Amino acid sequence: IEESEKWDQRLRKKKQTIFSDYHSQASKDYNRGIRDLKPDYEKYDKDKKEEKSKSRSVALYDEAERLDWVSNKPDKEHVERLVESIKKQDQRRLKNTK
RNA sequence: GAUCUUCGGAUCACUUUGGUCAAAUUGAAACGAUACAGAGAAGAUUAGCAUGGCCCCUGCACAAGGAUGACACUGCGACAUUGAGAGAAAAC
Ligand SMILES: [K+]
Ligand SMILES: [Mg+2]
Ligand SMILES: [Mg+2]
Repeated sequence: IEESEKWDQRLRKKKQTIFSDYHSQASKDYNRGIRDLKPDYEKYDKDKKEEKSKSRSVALYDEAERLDWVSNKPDKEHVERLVESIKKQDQRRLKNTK
């Protein structure tokens, strides 16, 4: 059944994936791009577990009056994958248009 | 110096310099000519009025003229891709 349920997910989206307006196109493009995302590397879990042991005050997930979220400077790999993803999307657009 | 005053002094008047810049090749403009093309509307000849502004010229002009003054008048991708097949690859 599990294989059929996987096919049920396929057919449900296949009839749901088959231009109307910009408002709906926004969400469709966004989650289509999300489908190509590969999250959850070794950075996030270490960040969650390490400074929480010495969390004297405020939480790492607290954002009511946090200040360090202004100065989040990412690493090389993340911005590299960003440029590569945007380049791939541009390639897809230019191969689709003509 | 003039006036008094009494030979102590008092009156009267009191600070310039119009500077596109020191006697003209090298800090007031704008070009002649020769050589090239060489006069708007989808055949041909040709009326014009406009639109745009780091383009102006003549004019006292918010008239009007200067070739309808001249130049300009186009053109592209917030396209989602799936619709499918095939050989591969890694995968139903
Ligand atoms: K004419
Ligand atoms: Mg005129
Ligand atoms: Mg004109």
